[PDB]
Amino acid sequence: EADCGLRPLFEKKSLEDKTERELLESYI
Amino acid sequence: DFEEIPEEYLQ
Amino acid sequence: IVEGSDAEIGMSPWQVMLFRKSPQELLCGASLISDRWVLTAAHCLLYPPWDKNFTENDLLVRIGKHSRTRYERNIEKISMLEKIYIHPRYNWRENLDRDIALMKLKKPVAFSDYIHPVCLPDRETAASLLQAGYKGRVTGWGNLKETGQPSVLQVVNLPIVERPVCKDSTRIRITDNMFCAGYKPDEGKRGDACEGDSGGPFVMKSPFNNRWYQMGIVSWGEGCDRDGKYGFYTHVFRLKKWIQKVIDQFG
Ligand SMILES: CC(C)(C)c1cc(CC2(N)COC2)no1
Ligand SMILES: *[C@@H]1O[C@H](CO)[C@@H](O)[C@H](O)[C@H]1NC(C)=O
Ligand code: NA
Ligand code: NA
Repeated sequence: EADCGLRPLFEKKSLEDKTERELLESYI
Repeated sequence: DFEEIPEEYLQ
Repeated sequence: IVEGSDAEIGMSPWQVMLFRKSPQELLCGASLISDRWVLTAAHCLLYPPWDKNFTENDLLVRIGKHSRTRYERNIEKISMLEKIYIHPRYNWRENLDRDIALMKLKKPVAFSDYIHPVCLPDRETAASLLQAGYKGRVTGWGNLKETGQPSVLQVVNLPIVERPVCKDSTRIRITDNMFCAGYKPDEGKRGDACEGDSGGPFVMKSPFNNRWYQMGIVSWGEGCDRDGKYGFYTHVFRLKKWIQKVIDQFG
């Protein structure tokens, strides 16, 4: 789907969940 | 353990 | 999920619960990939060593859930299955090679704040993100310990492990259609999938386009959260040509 993987309550509102940063920090 | 679901989904 | 935490509301809106009609019970996790298609592990539906061979009418899928046991009125949606498709080379005899299945829903599900599909990876996203040390996220309503059960959906972030370490942790033959994830004993942190989390998603958030991709399916482990053991996951990208063939032919 065109909007796959963009969560209504997070990405679609530019809100981050409490641990997604841990993932980003591992993508070295 | 699980709350009963509506009967419509079991018919 | 062992050593995870409670999910936030709407944190995993692609998470699906595979629910047995009679007796009413959790069977497995799964994921929403479009308004009519749900992805899961083949062993959730077919495992002859345990006399498991479910037909469509045995099962329901529950989408949009947070609480494990509650009927979440006005939030969750319950769908019947039109058809199950199991990978034709799923190896239930030996090592769960190609542990993947699709379920087509009888009617499309309405998307909402709580119900939304995950992306499947392209070759480039898989190549970039499937690297040892990179972390993904596993979610489910399975047991909190090997040997108990959560009130709400659980979440844990776990690093992908180098293939030689995966292979050296087990006597099972590992294939290119699997990867493993989890912390090493010397890393301190812990966490794993456990019974009931099978079939659910291992996701990663692409730093290139800020979308979530399902890289793995919870497939198998030896115990839960044991030191020196790792969870094994179906390599979704490696099996994507089969996924696309099924959806193109039957969707
Ligand atoms: C990889 C092997 C040893 C075949 C395996 C099987 C399992 C668990 C199940 N019996 C599959 O459905 C539940 N965990 O590992
Ligand atoms: C599973 O059950 C279906 C429906 O009866 C049957 O057609 C199929 O052969 C079974 N598969 C195995 C591996 O036993
Ligand atoms: Na080995
Ligand atoms: Na472990």
